[PDB]
Amino acid sequence: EITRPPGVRAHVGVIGGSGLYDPGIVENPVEVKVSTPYGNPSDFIVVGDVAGVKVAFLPRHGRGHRIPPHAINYRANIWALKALGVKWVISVSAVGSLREDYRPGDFVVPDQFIDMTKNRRHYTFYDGPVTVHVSMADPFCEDLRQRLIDSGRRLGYTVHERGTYVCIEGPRFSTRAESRVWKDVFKADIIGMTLVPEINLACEAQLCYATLAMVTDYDVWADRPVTAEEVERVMISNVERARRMLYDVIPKLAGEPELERCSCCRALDTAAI
Amino acid sequence: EITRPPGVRAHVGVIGGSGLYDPGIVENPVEVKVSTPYGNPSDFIVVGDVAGVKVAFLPRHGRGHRIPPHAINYRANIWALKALGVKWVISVSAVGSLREDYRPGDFVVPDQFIDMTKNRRHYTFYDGPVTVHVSMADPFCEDLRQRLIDSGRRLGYTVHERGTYVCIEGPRFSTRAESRVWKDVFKADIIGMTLVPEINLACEAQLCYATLAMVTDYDVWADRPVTAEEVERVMISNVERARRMLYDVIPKLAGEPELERCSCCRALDTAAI
Amino acid sequence: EITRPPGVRAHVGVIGGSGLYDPGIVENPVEVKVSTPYGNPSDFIVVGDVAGVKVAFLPRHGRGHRIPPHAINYRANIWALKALGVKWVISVSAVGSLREDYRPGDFVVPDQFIDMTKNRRHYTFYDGPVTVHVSMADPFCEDLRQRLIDSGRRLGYTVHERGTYVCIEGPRFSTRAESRVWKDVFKADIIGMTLVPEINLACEAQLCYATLAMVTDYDVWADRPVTAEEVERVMISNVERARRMLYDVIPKLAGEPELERCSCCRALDTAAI
Ligand SMILES: Nc1ncnc2[nH]cnc12
Ligand SMILES: Nc1ncnc2[nH]cnc12
Ligand SMILES: Nc1ncnc2[nH]cnc12
Repeated sequence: EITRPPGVRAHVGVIGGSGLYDPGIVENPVEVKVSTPYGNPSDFIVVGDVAGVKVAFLPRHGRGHRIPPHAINYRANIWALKALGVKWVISVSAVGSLREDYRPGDFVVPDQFIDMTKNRRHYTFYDGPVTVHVSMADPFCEDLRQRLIDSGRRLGYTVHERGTYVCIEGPRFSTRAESRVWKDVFKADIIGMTLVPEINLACEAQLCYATLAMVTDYDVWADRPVTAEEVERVMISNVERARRMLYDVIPKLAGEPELERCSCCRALDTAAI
Repeated sequence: EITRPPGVRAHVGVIGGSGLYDPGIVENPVEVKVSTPYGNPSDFIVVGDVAGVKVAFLPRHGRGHRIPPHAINYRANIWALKALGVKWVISVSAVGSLREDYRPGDFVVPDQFIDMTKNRRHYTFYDGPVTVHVSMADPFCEDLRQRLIDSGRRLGYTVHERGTYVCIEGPRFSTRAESRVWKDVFKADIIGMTLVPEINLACEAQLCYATLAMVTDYDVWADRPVTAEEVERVMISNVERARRMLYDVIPKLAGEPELERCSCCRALDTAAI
Repeated sequence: EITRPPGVRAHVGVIGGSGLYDPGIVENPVEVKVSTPYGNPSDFIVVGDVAGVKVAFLPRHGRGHRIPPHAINYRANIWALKALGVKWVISVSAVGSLREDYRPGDFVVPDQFIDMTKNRRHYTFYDGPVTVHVSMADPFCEDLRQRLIDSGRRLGYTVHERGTYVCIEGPRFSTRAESRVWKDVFKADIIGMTLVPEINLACEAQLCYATLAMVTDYDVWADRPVTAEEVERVMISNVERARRMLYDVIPKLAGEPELERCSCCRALDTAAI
């Protein structure tokens, strides 16, 4: 509603690490405060120009990785992006792999998820009196998934074109017994902590949201189990490739998502009672 | 404790949609406010006579479907019914089907459930200093299940006599990956959002509770995934059949549940420490 | 930080029932209040000497079993033990069995767990600005597990040397449909309510924690389902054997845990961002 500075708008939102913003590319960056009914987003939003497209960058963990997955104000974050006018949301996330062929350093563009979170407090924007039940059979925006996959291929990177993400509560990593359940029983492909309720909220806000996941580790299945320092190290080693993909895709998002390939773009038409 | 008007009592409680109350049948309806230690129930309770049996009707979502499943004051709702003296609780619920033979428009009287909720805040009435752990191996009241099945058969409706209900958090519907887990891995039959913690609380209150579920949709498994508007439409089309069953069963509930076919009727004898 | 009386320290913590403290063994017991940033622990901590080793005893449910599993202040409890200087934590817990060969009266020293809790509110000590993700692939302290198994064998008791614990929310016990999932789908061995988030927090605090579980019942799988009164009765019948094991093991804990057999002893080195 109120922004400071006033009158700022953007077309594409990027949620992820602070390292994705590059001041050498983004023209006329401005730090923006956006009012939300839920209080503070994770940090200031940075708005600037990439090849003529206005982009809003939000670090989900805050600058300096100050906010763990369970403590993020997911409602404020998605509200703020929607208030700025964005239509496309690219989420960039680190994930663990549950399969030998999805290797550290590969990208995955997932198509499904399983929510095993417990403690996120709000899974919706709609607490009444209008009851809203969005259909999430196909929860990601296909228009954007396909654009991410094409970019990655054109740049020569490995991009797995499907994947089921199991979202766990954390902040601790899985036990071996849990990981066996995710991999052998649920048949999930990748594991992370931040997708839910971010994706739920993006869908309710009628955004075209997709995830670009970067595999950082093999969970408990290698010689050494995952540690936080390994995730950060691998991520920082490869953020350059994620940046190159982002600066390739964003100019192609000057237009609107195609309704027939955006499951959430008109979610509220059929969802509200 | 305090009611307004004072001195109101009832024998049978019905929890479900507002459309189930029929002013053409119910004699001498009175809207009742019932004090609870947990604040407001979903709405006023309507108490009236059906063929000489006193019935209390509570719309779980409130009149006008104002309260989504995660925001319902389950403790207040079950406390209020217990305070009015009810022994039998018929819950009427819309569910999705995970099996081709449980079709839209069929009734199901489930016998088991799996709780996959996350965000309901209170799963019990007993937070100490008396610790209570009720046994819920057979969580529904068999005496009432059998009466519902008999009514449905006598009226010529399809009533499936068993079923495992998976209760999910919502308000969003399942992904395809989640639905595959419910159906293929957990082997659940029907899916809904409101059973838990309603059933837990009913058991702790020593009520004979059973669910009459109406199948409204096939979840993600048809040509088109479930939407909220489809659920409401199918429900409203068939509420007439649910009403006919209710007005058939209620006169037969003039007596008491049989202890040997009411697993929760003496739950607290063995549950309290 | 502040203790009353001041200057109290201990080396070994025991978490479990009040019946484990034996005033005939423990020399110079003192009831201690320990300040925590999270408010009150379950009860006073009792500190005393067992064969020259200083031991702190905390009843997790409080004296008189006043606090059910979902209402325990897990953060306060583990903070208080850490503030007293303890290095070893022996948790004693009642569990249900999901397998015929783990019989009522047997001990189990589990090696894995699966968290199916929902409502414990805090799963970590670290809410930012330092984000901490501890690795819990092998979540129990092996040094202590092996010492418990050896004690039990030397005293002639049955001690199962492995086991996956599924931790459920409660306070109600499982349905038959849920229990089938735990046993047949997840392949868990034992079931209980109190392990999580106690173990998470112990790991973050760099404690060597292990569970000595006592099987009290077969969940829903016997002729009669588990009840609370059966759990208490079986527990109290066998607490004498648990006491004998504790007074055998504690003198052997005069030293420090071996780092190579203590997965959490240096958890924070690699976990903090
Ligand atoms: N193995 C893993 N589990 C959960 N979240 C992760 N993020 C990165 N790697 C992960
Ligand atoms: N498919 C479905 N999933 C969950 N709750 C429902 N209620 C009605 N249909 C449902
Ligand atoms: N069957 C059971 N389920 C859960 N917690 C328990 N504690 C003891 N027996 C149990």
